[PDB]
Amino acid sequence: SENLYFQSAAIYNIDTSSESPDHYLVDHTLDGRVLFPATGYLSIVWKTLARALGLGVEQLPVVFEDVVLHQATILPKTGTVSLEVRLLEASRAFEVSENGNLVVSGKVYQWDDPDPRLFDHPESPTPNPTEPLFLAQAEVYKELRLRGYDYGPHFQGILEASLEGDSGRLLWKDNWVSFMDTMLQMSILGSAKHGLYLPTRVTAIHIDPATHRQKLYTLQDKAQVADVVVSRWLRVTVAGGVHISGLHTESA
Amino acid sequence: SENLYFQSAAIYNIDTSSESPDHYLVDHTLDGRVLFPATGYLSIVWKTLARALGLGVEQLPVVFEDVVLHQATILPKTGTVSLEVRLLEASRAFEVSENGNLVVSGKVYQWDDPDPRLFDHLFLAQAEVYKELRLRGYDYGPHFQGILEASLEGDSGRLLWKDNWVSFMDTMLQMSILGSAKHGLYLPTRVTAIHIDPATHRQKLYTLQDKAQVADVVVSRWLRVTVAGGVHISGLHTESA
Repeated sequence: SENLYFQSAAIYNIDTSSESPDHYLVDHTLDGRVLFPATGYLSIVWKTLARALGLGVEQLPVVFEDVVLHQATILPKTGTVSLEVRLLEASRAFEVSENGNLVVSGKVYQWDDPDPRLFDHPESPTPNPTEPLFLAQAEVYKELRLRGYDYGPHFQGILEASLEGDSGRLLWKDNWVSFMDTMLQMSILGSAKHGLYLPTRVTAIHIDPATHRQKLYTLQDKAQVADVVVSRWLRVTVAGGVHISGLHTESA
Repeated sequence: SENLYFQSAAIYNIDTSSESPDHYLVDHTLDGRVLFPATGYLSIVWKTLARALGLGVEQLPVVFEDVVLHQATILPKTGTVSLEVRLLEASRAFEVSENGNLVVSGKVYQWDDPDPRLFDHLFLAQAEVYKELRLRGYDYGPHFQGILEASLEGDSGRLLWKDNWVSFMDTMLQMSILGSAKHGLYLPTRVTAIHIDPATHRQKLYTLQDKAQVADVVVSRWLRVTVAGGVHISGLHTESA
């Protein structure tokens, strides 16, 4: 036999029913299907590394590298989806599978020397050359809906965004999956491509929970928010303590 | 989400083509089908524990307890199968799955200070043994024809050792089947305990004039125990199918 060994593994049984803590996932609909979000895979891999290290995720700065999404995961209206995460033996590589089929691959590891400066927002050489006209929340999600990205309330975290989709303000509700998804939504917002494009690859993602808590601010209505910047030129989306580099999307 | 954690896992990608070291598995056919043997699950679970302990199986005396076989694994025409073993976190429990479906559960653990005393104990020739088994629906090809001789009542005999734990232990299950009063086609669904001690096994093996290595096997209905070499099987339960 060809034998493959894993230093640790975990299984996450996902239930989208009304009373489930994962009910929020029903608000992530793309081309009329409820898709488990790419950032949900990041969350369960992060939780698996945290378990292997004996840490809480909120105390675990983490790096993902060379993430590849091999297929989409449909969440049915009724039943449960079981996603398995495996950490490869003597390696930083990980796999996510469903019913044995590979869904995600990549490398994941504890970030030993978190650099708060990584989360500084990138700056152009000169200010904005055309006058920026901010779009409100409902306008943002209209535009997204028209192109096939149907986000219900739990995934509507973009409160405002620039006309070019290069800056905005994201809600924080102590949910890493939806926060990080709204960073990907911002990356999509300013794209000129037509139709539904879904993430297939991400070169690197850095998360530092301490820097995140510092970068959050509170609005007069007590909502917590973080500012987001997208540089398509630099292949970078940054918000709070999350830095996403080299997002690639493909027609779906 | 409900989260389940595992201290270790391993995936065994099995190919039964003639080029593969696992070709021998094509000789374990039941009711016309190539069935992955229950003792093959024991083998891959043992190998997974050995990996976690930094040991080879030959240095790992091992106990299985409360084994439950939830379904049979019939190999496809492709002749391939992928079996995953998970060791549960902070526990002796294990799972074997195929395509996410649970195939085997139970407990497995390193046997500290094995006690060799556990293994202390007209005929039917090999061809007659396998004629009888075939009449009941058990089709064993040459790699699984390890019963050399058996008692007329099927409660004692000699088993060949071909440096194959899977086929050796399968022939112990075969002896259990041979002497049963029920002659239908039954597959294992539960085993209360299996002890394996490679050291006692090497001591129990003996060589015949032709240089073949063998071990004596005993089946005790009173005790529901089958013992051979350094393997002790207790509480084998089989059901029809």
